[PDB]
This record gives sequence, C-alpha cells and structure tokens, in this order.
Amino acid sequence: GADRMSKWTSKRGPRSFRGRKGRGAKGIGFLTSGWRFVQIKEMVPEFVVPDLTGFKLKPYVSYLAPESEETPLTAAQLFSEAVAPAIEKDFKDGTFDPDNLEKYGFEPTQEGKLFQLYPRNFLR
Amino acid sequence: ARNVVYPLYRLGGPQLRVFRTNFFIQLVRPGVAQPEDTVQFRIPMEMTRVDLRNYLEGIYNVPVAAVRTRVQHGSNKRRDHRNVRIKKPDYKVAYVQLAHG
Amino acid sequence: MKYMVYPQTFALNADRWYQYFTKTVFLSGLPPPPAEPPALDLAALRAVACDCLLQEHFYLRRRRRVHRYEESEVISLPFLDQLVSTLVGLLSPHNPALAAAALDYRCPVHFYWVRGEEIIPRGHRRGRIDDLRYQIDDKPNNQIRISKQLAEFVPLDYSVPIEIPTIKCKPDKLPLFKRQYENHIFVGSKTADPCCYGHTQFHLLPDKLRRERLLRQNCADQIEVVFRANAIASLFAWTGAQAMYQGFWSEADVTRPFVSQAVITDGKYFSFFCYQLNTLALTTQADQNNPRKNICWGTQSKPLYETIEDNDVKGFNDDVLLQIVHFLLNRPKEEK
Amino acid sequence: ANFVSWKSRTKYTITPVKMRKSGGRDHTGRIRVHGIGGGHKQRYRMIDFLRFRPEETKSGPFEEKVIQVRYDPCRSADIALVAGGSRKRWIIATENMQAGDTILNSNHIGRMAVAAREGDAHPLGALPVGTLINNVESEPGRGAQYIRAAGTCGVLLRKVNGTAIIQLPSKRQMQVLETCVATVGRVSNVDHNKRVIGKAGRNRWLGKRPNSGRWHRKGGWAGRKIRPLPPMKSYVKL
Amino acid sequence: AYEWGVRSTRKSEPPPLDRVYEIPGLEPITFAGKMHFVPWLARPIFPPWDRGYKDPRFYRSPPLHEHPLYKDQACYIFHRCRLLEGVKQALWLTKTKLIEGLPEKVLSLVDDPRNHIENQDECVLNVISHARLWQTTEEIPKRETYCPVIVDNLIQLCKSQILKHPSLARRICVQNSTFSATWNRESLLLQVRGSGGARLSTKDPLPTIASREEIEATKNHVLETFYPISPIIDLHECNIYDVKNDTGFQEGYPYPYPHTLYLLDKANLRPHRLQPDQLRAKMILFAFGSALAQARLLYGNDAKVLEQPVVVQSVGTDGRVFHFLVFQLNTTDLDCNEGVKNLAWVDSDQLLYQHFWCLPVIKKRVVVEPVGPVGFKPETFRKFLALYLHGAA
Amino acid sequence: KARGNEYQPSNIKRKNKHGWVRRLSTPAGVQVILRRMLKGRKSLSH
Amino acid sequence: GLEEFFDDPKNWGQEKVKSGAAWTCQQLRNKSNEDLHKLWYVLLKERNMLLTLEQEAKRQRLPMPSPERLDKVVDSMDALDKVVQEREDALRLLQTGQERARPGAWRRDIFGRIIWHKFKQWVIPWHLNKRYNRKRFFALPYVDHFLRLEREKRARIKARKENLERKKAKILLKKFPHLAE
RNA sequence: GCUAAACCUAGCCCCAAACCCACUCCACCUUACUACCAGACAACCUUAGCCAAACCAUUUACCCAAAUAAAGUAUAGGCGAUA
RNA sequence: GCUACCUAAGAACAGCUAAAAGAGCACACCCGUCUAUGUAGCAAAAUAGUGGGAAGAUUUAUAGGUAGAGGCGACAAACCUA
RNA sequence: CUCCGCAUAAGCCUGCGUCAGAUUAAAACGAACUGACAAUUAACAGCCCAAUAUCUACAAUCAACCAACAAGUCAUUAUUACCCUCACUGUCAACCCAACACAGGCAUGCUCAUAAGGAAAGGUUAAAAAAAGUAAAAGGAACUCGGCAAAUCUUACCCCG
Ligand SMILES: [K+]
Ligand SMILES: [K+]
Ligand SMILES: [K+]
Ligand SMILES: [Mg+2]
Ligand SMILES: [Mg+2]
Ligand SMILES: [Mg+2]
Ligand SMILES: [Mg+2]
Ligand SMILES: [Mg+2]
Ligand SMILES: [Mg+2]
Ligand SMILES: [Mg+2]
Ligand SMILES: [Mg+2]
Ligand SMILES: [Mg+2]
Ligand SMILES: [Mg+2]
Ligand SMILES: [Mg+2]
Ligand SMILES: [Mg+2]
Ligand SMILES: [Mg+2]
Ligand SMILES: [Mg+2]
Ligand SMILES: [Mg+2]
Ligand SMILES: [Mg+2]
Ligand SMILES: [Mg+2]
Ligand SMILES: [Mg+2]
Ligand SMILES: [Mg+2]
Ligand SMILES: [Mg+2]
Ligand SMILES: [Mg+2]
Ligand SMILES: [Mg+2]
Ligand SMILES: [Mg+2]
Ligand SMILES: [Mg+2]
Ligand SMILES: [Mg+2]
Ligand SMILES: [Mg+2]
Ligand SMILES: [Mg+2]
Ligand SMILES: [Mg+2]
Ligand SMILES: [Mg+2]
Ligand SMILES: [Mg+2]
Ligand SMILES: [Mg+2]
Repeated sequence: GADRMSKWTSKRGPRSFRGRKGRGAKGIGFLTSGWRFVQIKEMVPEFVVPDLTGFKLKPYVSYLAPESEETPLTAAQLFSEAVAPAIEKDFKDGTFDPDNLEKYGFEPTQEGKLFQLYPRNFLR
Repeated sequence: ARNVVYPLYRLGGPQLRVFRTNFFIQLVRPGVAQPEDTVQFRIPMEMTRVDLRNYLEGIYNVPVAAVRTRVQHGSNKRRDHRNVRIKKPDYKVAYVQLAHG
Repeated sequence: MKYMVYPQTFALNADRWYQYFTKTVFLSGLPPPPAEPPALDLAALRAVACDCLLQEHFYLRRRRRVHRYEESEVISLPFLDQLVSTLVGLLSPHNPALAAAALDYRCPVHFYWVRGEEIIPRGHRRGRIDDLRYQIDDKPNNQIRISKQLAEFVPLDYSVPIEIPTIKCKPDKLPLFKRQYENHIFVGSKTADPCCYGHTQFHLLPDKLRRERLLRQNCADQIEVVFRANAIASLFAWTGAQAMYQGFWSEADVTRPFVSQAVITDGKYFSFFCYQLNTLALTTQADQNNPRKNICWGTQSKPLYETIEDNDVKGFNDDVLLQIVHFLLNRPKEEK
Repeated sequence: ANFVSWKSRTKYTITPVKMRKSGGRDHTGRIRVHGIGGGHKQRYRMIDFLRFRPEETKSGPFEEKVIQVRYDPCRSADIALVAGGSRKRWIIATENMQAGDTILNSNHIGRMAVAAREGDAHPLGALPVGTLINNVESEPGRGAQYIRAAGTCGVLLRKVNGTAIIQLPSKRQMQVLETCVATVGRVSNVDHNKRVIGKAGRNRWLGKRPNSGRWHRKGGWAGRKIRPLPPMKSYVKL
Repeated sequence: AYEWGVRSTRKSEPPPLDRVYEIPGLEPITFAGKMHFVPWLARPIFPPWDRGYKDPRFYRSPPLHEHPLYKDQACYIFHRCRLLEGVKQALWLTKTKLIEGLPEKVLSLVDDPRNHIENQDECVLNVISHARLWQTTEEIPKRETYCPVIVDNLIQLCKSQILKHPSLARRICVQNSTFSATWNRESLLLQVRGSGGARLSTKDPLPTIASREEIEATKNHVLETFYPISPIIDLHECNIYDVKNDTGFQEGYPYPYPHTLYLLDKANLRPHRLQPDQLRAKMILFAFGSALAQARLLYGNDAKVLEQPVVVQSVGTDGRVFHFLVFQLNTTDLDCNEGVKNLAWVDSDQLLYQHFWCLPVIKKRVVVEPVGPVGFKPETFRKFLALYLHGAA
Repeated sequence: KARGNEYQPSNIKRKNKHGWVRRLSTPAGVQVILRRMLKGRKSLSH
Repeated sequence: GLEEFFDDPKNWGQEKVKSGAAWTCQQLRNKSNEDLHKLWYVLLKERNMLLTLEQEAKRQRLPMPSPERLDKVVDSMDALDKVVQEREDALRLLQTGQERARPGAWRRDIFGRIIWHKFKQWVIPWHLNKRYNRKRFFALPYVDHFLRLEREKRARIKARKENLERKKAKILLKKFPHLAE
C-alpha cells in the first residue's frame, strides 16, 4: 500500500528516520556529547563580496555594440599570451634553461598551494 | 553554493570561501500577518539560515538579528492527462528579523 | 493545546509580547519607597560577596578542565547558590523573617492561565471559539518563600497613563509553539506547605543568552529585553500561582495585591525587578471591563565587578550589592 | 540468521551479567531443542569452578572467607560469595556452608591424608578414602565439571598408582589423577528434588514450554531395561 | 580452566594469506592499484596508517606503561569504593581507635535549653514533610531528590542560630570541593580522593577533643586484624598516579579549615546505596583524608605525632538514617601499627524518623494511618545540631 | 474474524524487507533488480 | 538594503521596462577576473530583483513586466560562468594536464555496467573505510546473461528506428515523385 | 431524431547489412539516489520434471560451429518406445 | 507488516470481597457460548443482546529470527498475506 | 444525542484555507473535484559521546515493619586527549489498515461525562408480510428434539474431564 513512485524525503517515516534525512544542506560542524552541536567557523562558507563603488559594468549591454566572433580560450592561446613572451625574450638574451621554468610560471606540484587546480580544493 | 563539492575541512585548515555564489533568493509577501520586523524569503533548499544571514549582510548590507527556516511540501496531487502525478516542487521559506529596530 | 511561554527566551522583543499575555505594564526604576515612621556592616557583606566570587573563580581547585560552554553551570551557578545562602544568614539579625524562610534551589514554578480567544482557522473545528491558553514552566536558580505576605508596593486600584502593548499577529510569530500536557499551578511547593508566599527569586541567564553571543548576532538592543522578559514572565507566574493558592482566579479576582521581587543575573551583570499582581481576570469574559493592570518595576543591568585577576576582584560595585541587600531586608508589616 | 551468543564477556566479575534467552533455537534460528521459551528474566553470576586459583602474585595454599550464600537462578545449587586477599569470586556452596566460615584451598598432597572439612578443596590424593566429595575435575587444572548439581555427592573409592577412583552420582566409577582437586561435602540444597511445582504456570516461569499434544505410540525402546553398570571411565593415560 | 568469551564472539582470524606471497622473487598482483576489492586478485598487504595530526574526537591514548606517571608500585585509591569489612577495615587503614558515642564536649552543647531552636520539633517535622511530600509536583519524591534537600534544610535550620551565636557567621558551606591525601600503612601506599557532598568550612580550627593523656593511652590499643581478607580489598589498585596531597583550595582561602563533611547516600536503587557499615567507613576515610591533608599542609610532610591534633567531623545520611563522626588526627606516623593512634567518635544508626506516608492508608474506607512522618525522633536532630554548634556555641 | 487488512504499514519494515540495500545483499536479490531493470520498471525497489 | 530586491520605484506598474542585451561570451572574455567577479554580483542582484517581481506577479495574478529581462540575466550569468570555467580549465591543463577538476575512474558496478565513479573526499585511506568497502565494484558471472539481454534490447530498438526511417523515406518519394535526383 | 457509425495514420513484423558499448554540474550499495572516519564477508560445485513408452520403474530428439551427400545407413535400446 | 512459535527491550490491568491466591464478583481490555438479524450484507465472517476470562500459562505497541522435500504447532492434519 | 472527545505515537502526504470555475456529495446551489494563490517558523521531538585499562555481591512493590520467589530496568575510577558553540530534519488537514466518505481493525496519556465532539426523521401515508421493542384477562411449559426465546433470580442429582 506504500507509494513507491514518490520521492523519498525526510518528511516520511518514523521520528528516527525523519531526523536522520536532510535536504542537501552541507554540514558546518559536529555533534558532541549531550546532542550538543559544535559549529565550526572554518566550515561555514564565507561570501567574498567585492566593493561595487565606481563599477562601470551594468547588468545589460547596449544594443549598439559591434558583433564579434566567438573564440573560446584554449591552453595554447593562454600559453602564447602569458608564457611565450617571457620565454622568447630570455631566448634572445641567451639565458634559458629548463631549471628556470618555475620563473616563467610553471608549477611542478599543486601541493602546498591554497588553491590547488587538481584535485580542485576550492569553491566556485 | 549548490551542486558543487565542498572542500573537506580538517582541524587547523583554511577558511572555506565562496567567491561567486549561485544561491538566488526571492523576497515574497507573507500570506499571513507578520511582525513589522519580519521579512519572508524563499531560498534554495541547500541554503542554511547561517548562509542567509551572511548572504544578506555581505551582499545587501542588511543587519539581521534572527533567521528561521522551514521546508514547505509541494503538492503531488495533480494528475496529467495520462493520470501521472505532477509534482509541484518543494521550496524552503526563511523568516528574517531586522536587527536595529 | 496551550502555548509554552519560556521566561528565558531567545525571541526578539519578547518582553513586549509577555506584557500582553500577562497584561503587565513595565515601569523603569524601582517602586516608590513607603514613607513610614541594629547596624548594617557593609564591609562584612562586601567581603562575603568577594569571598564567594573568588572561591568559584580562583581558590576552589577544579579536577577537570572548565570549558567556556560549561562556565555558566560550573562557575556561575554555584556562585549564585552560595551568595544567596550566606547573605540570608548574615542578614537574619536585620530581618527576622529570613530566619524562618524557606530557601529553595532550582525548584519548578508553574502557572497556567487563559488570555484571549481565537477562531479556529482550519479543520473540523473551524469557526468555533477557542481560548488562548498559556503555560509557564520556570526553574529559578534560587528562591525564598515566607509564611507571611509582603506589603503591596502601590494600591490595588493604582492607575498609570501607559498602555499595555498590543500584538497585531498571532502569538506563534514570536515564535511561540503549542503543546498539550499537564496544566500545573505550582509556587515551588505543594499547597500543604505553610510557606505559600514569595519573597525573592534569583535567576541565572543560560549560556545560550550570554551577553557575548547577543552582540555577535546583531542583538545589542535585545540584552535588556532578555532581562525584562525573564522578570515579567517569572514573577507573573510566581505571584499568579501564589494568588491561586489563596483561592483566587479569573472569576474571583484578587482582593489584595500579590508582590514579589526578582534578581536577574548572568554571573556578572545584575538587574533588579519588582512585580505586583493586581488582577487574575485575564479571560475575554472577565477582562471586558477590567481597569486593573499588573505592574512590573525594573532597573537596567549593572556589573557587580569589572574583572577578576588571580585573587583580586577589580572594580567591585557596592551599589549592586546594596540593592541585593535591600530586597533581602524587605519584611511583612507586623499587625497590631 | 543474526544470532549472536550473549556469552561474550571475557573478564571475570561478580557483577550479575545480563543474559539472553535462546527459545531452544540455534544460530540458524531454527528450533534445535523443543520445550524452551519465556520464563522470568535472569542475570548470570559467573561461577569460578577452579577452586585452586591463586591470586596473580601469590602461590600455594590459601584461605577464603564466606561472605554470603544466596539463591542462584541459573543452577539448582546455591552459590557462595567468598573473599580472600583482594579478590572476590562466586563458588558453589556446600550443604552446611554459611556466612563467616573460612575455607582452605590447597594443592598439597602429603604422606598422610588430611582431616577433611566440608567446603575445603584438596587434591584427591590428599583425601581419606570414603570422603564425600563434589565439584570434581577430569584432569588437573581443567576445572570442576562433575557433581555440580544440588545435593549431589561423590565418594573417593580407591587410590592406586597416583590415581583416584571416584563414584559419580550415576554410580559409574571415574578414574582420575590424584592431583585433580575436589571439594569435600555435598552440594547445597539437599531438598531440591523434593520441590513441588504445584501448577502448570510455575513451569512456565522456569522457561519450560508445554509438551506436544501429538500422541506417540511407544516402541521397543520403552519398558524397563536392566543393564550392567558401564565400565569404569578412565581419564589417565598409561 | 574455563576461559571466558566464546570463540564465535571473538574477532575472526585473518583469512589465509595468498600463496603467491610465499614464493620468493614473485611480485603478487593485487587489487591495491584498482582501489577496491575484487575476488580474482590477491589481497594487498597494507602498511600501518598514521593520521599524522591531532584530532581530539579520534584520539588514541599511548600505551599505559608509556604514560609519564606510570609507576611499578601500586597505589590503592579510596567515594565509590565500598569496603567489604566496613569500619574495621577503615579503622586499620587510618590507624585509629574507635570510641562508641559522640564526645561529651559536643553533646553538652545541646543540653542547655538556651541553645535549642525555637519550635524545634515542629520545625524539623516540617523539614521532613517538605523533603518527603511537598517538595515537587510528583506524588512521591525519590531519594535522589529528597535526600540532598533534607540535609540542606536541616543545615539551614541550624544556621538560623546566628542570632544567638555570632560566631556562626565565620563559616560557609562549599560544594564541589575535592581533597587528596597519601600515606603508607605496612609498606602499602594508600590514597584517599574525596569528592561529593558538602564541606562546611570554618575560619577557625575545631578545638581538640581528647586530652594528651587519652592520646598517649591509645598506645596500648591494638588494631584488630581480619585475616584472610586483605586490608586493601575493594580499593582501586592504580599503577598510574601522582603522590598528590591537596586540601582542595589554593593558598589564601578565607575558610581553609574543614569543619563538617556532609556525605549523602542518595541513590534510588537499594543495591546502589552503601550499607550502613560501608557508609560509616567512607566517613572515617574522608574525615581522615581531610585531616591528613590539613596536617601535611600546616606541619609539613614529615611523619610525627602531632602536637596539635586536627579534628574533623562528618555526617553521613541516606535521607532517613543519620551517622555522626568526630575524628581526631593524633599522628602522621602511620606506617607502623604501634604508637599513638588516631581517635574517632562514631554514633551509628540514628533514625530521624521510622517511615513517611505520602498517601493515606485506607482500609475499608477508614484512614488507618494519616500522611506524615512516623516515629519522629528529636534526639537525632539534637546530635545534628550539636555537631553544627561545635566550635561556635 | 474479518480479513483483508493484512497490510499494517511500517516504513522500517518495508525498507528492511524490500529495500535497495537488502536486495543487493544476495545474488538472488541482485538478479531481481536486473530483471526489473530489463523490463524497464520505473521502481526498481522500495 | 532591502530596496535592492525591487525595481526602481518609478518602474512599478509600468507595462514594459526596456533592457539592454545579455552579455556575450566574447565580450566577457575581454574582462579581468576581478571585473567578472564584480559583474557576477551586479548580475546576481538583478536576478534576485527579477525573481522577486516574477513571484509577486503570480501572487497578484498579473503578467510580469518585460519577462525577457530574466532570460537575459540568466544568459549573461551563464556566459560568465563559461568564461571563468574556460580560464580555469586551460590553467589546469597547462599546470597538471588533467581534463577534469574532480578525480574519478572508470569502474564496473555490481550490475556489470561501465560507469565513471567520481571520487569523494575522505580523511582515512580506502582500505580502512568500512562503508566504502561494502560497495561492489565488480560483477559476478550471473550478470552476464542480463548484459546480453540488455544488449539485444538495444539492438531491437535501434533496428526498428532504422527500418522506420527507410519506410518514411519511401512514403516521401510517393508523395513527391520528383526527388529521385 | 438520438445514441452512434465511418476513416489512415501512429507505429509494428519478418529479412538483409553492420559487431557492440558511454559522458553537463550534483546525488546514489547506510533506510540507494544520503558531502565528511579504524575496517578486513566475498565468485564457481551433474538441472529436474512434465511428457512418450497408450500404466510405469531402464529409456524418451533439444544449435555447438560448412549448405548438400554418405543416411535415417553403421550403431544404440525394458533390442520396446525411440535414439 | 496476517498468522504459529521464539528473541530484545517496553506498556496496560478501576472498584469490592479475600487479603494467601494460574482466588471470587465486576470496568477498561481480550476472547466468542447461545439466539435473532444480516446472507452481492455495514462486513469475502458483521450487528444487537446474552455470555467465558479479566494479577495471569494474561492482553498488548515496537524491532528482529525460523521459508515450502520447509517452518511453526498446549496435534485442530492447526497456522505460514482473505 | 454523546458510542466520545483532545493530544501523542504509527501511518498517510496537502486530501472542506483564500480566489475562480457550476466540475460534483450514492439527493442537493457546500465542496472533500478542477485551476491559481497561500501555508507548518523551536524551546517539543529526532539527529549524540576521544582512547586504554579498571570498576559495578546486597531488587521492585509509598520501602518503612513483615513475608517471599519466578531472583530482578537504571552506579565508576585512574591517566592521556580536549577551547567550541545553538547547524540540520519533523511541525498542515475533516487523515490511517479494510477496492468505498465501509456499523469492522487500530498503541499510549488525559478527560469519567464533558468546557470537547455530534444529528436517529427528504416529504407524506399509517395496508399485508418482515424486523426491533412495550403491555396483556384466565392458565402457567399444556410449547418444543430441548424452557430455544423471553421472564424470573432458583432445588437436587447423574455422565465425562
Ligand atoms: K535455584
Ligand atoms: K463491518
Ligand atoms: K494524507
Ligand atoms: Mg524547523
Ligand atoms: Mg536455567
Ligand atoms: Mg512430559
Ligand atoms: Mg499426549
Ligand atoms: Mg489485500
Ligand atoms: Mg501487528
Ligand atoms: Mg507414459
Ligand atoms: Mg495413473
Ligand atoms: Mg524476552
Ligand atoms: Mg483489579
Ligand atoms: Mg482469577
Ligand atoms: Mg472471574
Ligand atoms: Mg456449543
Ligand atoms: Mg486488539
Ligand atoms: Mg498456542
Ligand atoms: Mg486428532
Ligand atoms: Mg482427523
Ligand atoms: Mg493464502
Ligand atoms: Mg531540545
Ligand atoms: Mg498538529
Ligand atoms: Mg472489504
Ligand atoms: Mg459540542
Ligand atoms: Mg438524519
Ligand atoms: Mg417517518
Ligand atoms: Mg422516507
Ligand atoms: Mg397473561
Ligand atoms: Mg411437553
Ligand atoms: Mg417446571
Ligand atoms: Mg406436544
Ligand atoms: Mg435462555
Ligand atoms: Mg476440562
């Protein structure tokens, strides 16, 4: 006689079931003795909101704007724009070696950084 | 944020920070008489009352004293022409009380 | 089903709502002293209060770490227990009534009453009249009961040009929740106990309502609300329960006022209140033509001390200690 | 099934232990023994059947004081709380064991037999022939496994080549090494077999369920059989 | 011998190791690279894991022998210890002689009717009725409830006599205080760790009870032994301890002298309540511990007969029965069994009342017994009051 | 006496008896899910 | 303040509110990350206001003024996400070479299907994780028959679809007989 | 005169050919679709029977890797049915 | 998830007589002796009255165990989703 | 009239709130049906616990006399580790299991007759037969297989267990 098709939610079942199931909210702490919840400040997402004073970009764009061709950014294009100029300049100077690749911005390992690209350890 | 993985926290680790939040909220007119200082919202299901306090204060600079939330059941009673139940989506309601009179 | 009214409440501006439920007007300051026709050793009293304060904070050695969340129960609660115990002992010569008074520790106080009516909005009982019922379950850290009633602060017909605040929505929005359980009217002891009157109550605010946390939640203006709400609710229940022990109720309103005093503290800041119960006729029927109002007097909370460094109490405030003593020196008027 | 034996405690204690009934079911959940179920709840008091267990740092004969003799729900015989040194333990009480008595747990076998006091534990080699004994073990150090029920007693019959011949309550002889320790006297509750149940309900309190109503025709197994006493059972290896 | 713990309940033994490991020069292909179990690959041998950082909720303590305070000699620690032999065991442990009855000095205090409380009998009866009946909303208050309150109210009743005796204002009743004292008996290291109950603290030490002639007359007394039971039975044999001697308060406490120790036996269940002899034994050891801690503070850690004996009192009750103890510490040279001995005056089994009826006993619509105390004995409170008045009146 | 009311709903029992985890705990139960997956059942289990 | 949840008070009740275009991926690709970070919140506040107005319109049973405004804001915010994601994806490839931010692996499940198992974060190693080890990342032989039956089910569906298209192509030539070329 | 009647598409079947097979973010073996903890359990093992033999008891065809032919032949079998 | 039996940890049993109780009278509660009604019915086993028990081998809520060549059974060839 | 009723648990999942539709409740323009819009806000409840060793003989019943057997729901210490705080979820209804808006099934607390909750008659007529009751001259089991049923409140036996 049970409804098999409807979504299983925390509203259904006995008291123990209803309190164990949630709605997808991420936890921000743990329970201690006596069912006392300890909130961790570091676990609460901190909204990094910028100052918008004197910001000239608005929600919409003017219709009298010239159309341009879509060119998605690629790793090659980023390397050419950011890394290639410095490598070309040091090549002409005559002082270029693989040891100095960190100078040009290569990161041998992601460990030890606050924002690690893989595995990604930061929020959108 | 929603539909994202949260970096796991360990004792002594960095503060968790969100730079571009995808939580969107809508201020709604209360259906019943409410106190003068009370503001009603419909927030995402994954947004906690702690998030809403920091969300309103950080982005809107609204001083919040208290936040209460509840989960409203959306009706699953309606039936389409195929006699298949149509689910009105569930939504979370928040009650925000202003902090300085 | 009745509303659960908590004297110690996290609800914002709860004092205004509690005034409505109890038909209590609040007045700033203490009641007007009566003009009517042994030496107090301030030095001795101050030393006992500093001794108790230093005992819990410093001298008494703790076997176990005292964490911040445990400080209220482990440190503050013994202080108020001992502070009340010693002071009444030293003040027995000045006040004979104290010698025969009953000193309770964390004893329940219950009051149940009906205020107002509502039309049932939904269900098979929709559209029918239902009384709005209320219940206060309070546990004063300490209290003092006496066998003779204290004198009224003002006349029973006392009138003030101050209206009782009204609420334009349901009590549920405070928030306030309903529950059904035993309706208890209890002063702290059963009716057989001779000590059926109330002298002074001492309340300790819980850690959840600590001053430090209210400031962090943008609730600086609720600090005094928390004290006032606890005073109004606690003393209304206590004096109300006392009146009903004497046979009074909504249809047989009190023929004399019932007064009591409360000391509200969080362990450092102390606030002093006096409550006079002038009427129990709070139902819609009995309140239709009721000019009486209940009165509550309250002072702003003041720190008893500034800091405690090692075994030194810095900035001890004698005025706060004197105010505690003045309540403990109150006694019933002796008949001829 | 998910049956887990309650007999999980690993450290000896005199605190009564919560025990779980079986209902005559095995670990599979199927009935293995019929006629078991319900009854009053009981707690298990751990009985030490090795009377000669010296304390951790001690050795040799030691004495214990009887603190209390009391009812045990888990067995027919009464049990006695005894204390010696810094240790307390449950043991089976003898017929005349009472609080305040002192008992002697020795492992010494001497040229002459000791004067056997009821409730004392001695090696079988040290006891006079004909002594009434109880709580007898098959091999030295194994622990008492025989003559443990209320009122039961054995008799030391012979002592030959470092061995002792005992008569079991069933009257079948039992050869053991003379170093096997026994307790002198009869087990407590001599009148256990005289109890009257009185009504069906009392058997239910004891955890016994009624017999099947199925009528079974008796077969050749039934009827009196006069058989010789079985040959002496021997635990000594030659 | 029978071994406790059936094998089916014990941790299952590790499955047999794959035979590829046995073959030398062969590298087993395991599922470790796959990061999950598969039935057709070999079980990897995982190296032991260490978290490498502090997680208080997942802490594991070091092995017991590696603790800094681990000592090879055991210290037998005595509020939850229940002595098998009761007072006799306590008398031996504290090298004290027992005199039956309270000291005449104490009992004379209440023989003067000027020291009696006004309406004493009615006042005490109300205290019993309050604790046993009028206390709560529940019909029948439980012992965990009325036992603490009946003692508090009786102390409050005695504290009403500050009017007659101004010296009663130099004492306070302290809660949650603890004390520790360590001493040696026949080479056995003993420690009492006191906790629970109320410590009545005075600014002035209690007058000595026994003259120097009675103290010297204890040399003849021989401590009774109770072979085969050890004097240390039912004590906590501890191999990780510190030789702490503590009064429970830091130096400078205005009320440093222990006057009375109020010990409660408030457990609702009878098997969880100390027997009368066991409660008296706890009182003796706690009184001795408090006295010894004071002596070690005032007169150093040396072992010597004390020129100024330390007197400490104790009142033990379960809510109805009251025990009274006056303990005098005459010596700290406790290792020997011979010499000056301590003195303890003990008045046992003092019933304040026989029974209390919370409901009327009605047989055939006739109230056989009314509600209230049955068999109230005012003498019991007179001894309670005398102990309180001691050192003030 | 009257029949037809054999169903006495209990979420704990329903989940334990017919739930996803229960089904996967044995090879026969896994095959139940596979048959229902092959038929295209919207509800593979309770 | 709370006024930012509502449109300009002069626009209340207007049948139409004119709006500009949605930001395009190319236009946003010229802006710095800091500018895009600020623009996100500018677009975010506009989105909340438009969502507030949409709900109030339903409450009042009135049409929403200029409903295309909401679509534009969503398109602009979707473009901003894509632009920022592209920059992070390119940087990850250069510094790590990994095509996905989240670790994962191809796995076979208890039902014999090949699945991409996205990894989760844990504090203890996998060999000690009791719940993780209860999961079966392998299929036993009894699954083989079902895999074939499922493969054959797919083959039948695909065969019907292909045959139907051919039938439809012939029906088309019948109606329009000039498509022979 | 009502109720009705009438329709030609949706798609489907059998062959041929060709090996087959996924993917947005997030969730999902615990009570699946549940962010976040100390475990270690692990897969294989003859189908049977209806039925035919007019009962039934030995026995009674089941793709197993080239259409055809050798051939329903050699051979097997309560030398029966049949294989 | 019915039912038979079992396991874990719970709950209920007024009043009167006797005061000892698988004791009596008698509610709640459990059961279903006899009659009538009903018989596609209110019900694929009910209703009304009358009855048996009602501190016990009692009744009962919750979770769990035993599965068909079987289980369970104070044997009625009972009961194991009409 | 009052069988109840109110609340909790379990179950159920928006299932008589507002606006509008003439869709319909075994009748009916009110609506449990349709569409749209609302709503249940934690203090109650659920969701708990660092490690190793060690501790835990003495029921309950007003727990006091007294007597028991079927022998019982409630307990730590030592050392190490530990600064942090109020998140998340349940909260609606005239409701559940019986194909139904079914005279059945359905745990606990309180109320012990109610302050709560309800309506046996669509209108008429007043034949038969049928159902449920009430009263009855004289007689009093003559009825019937049988004192079944009803009324009344009873004596003495027998068989079986
Ligand atoms: K027994
Ligand atoms: K029915
Ligand atoms: K429902
Ligand atoms: Mg909530
Ligand atoms: Mg047994
Ligand atoms: Mg038999
Ligand atoms: Mg038989
Ligand atoms: Mg069915
Ligand atoms: Mg059931
Ligand atoms: Mg055949
Ligand atoms: Mg046949
Ligand atoms: Mg059981
Ligand atoms: Mg009864
Ligand atoms: Mg009976
Ligand atoms: Mg009866
Ligand atoms: Mg019959
Ligand atoms: Mg039932
Ligand atoms: Mg049966
Ligand atoms: Mg038969
Ligand atoms: Mg038959
Ligand atoms: Mg069936
Ligand atoms: Mg709570
Ligand atoms: Mg409700
Ligand atoms: Mg039906
Ligand atoms: Mg009504
Ligand atoms: Mg009607
Ligand atoms: Mg009619
Ligand atoms: Mg009609
Ligand atoms: Mg007649
Ligand atoms: Mg006849
Ligand atoms: Mg007759
Ligand atoms: Mg006839
Ligand atoms: Mg009859
Ligand atoms: Mg019979």
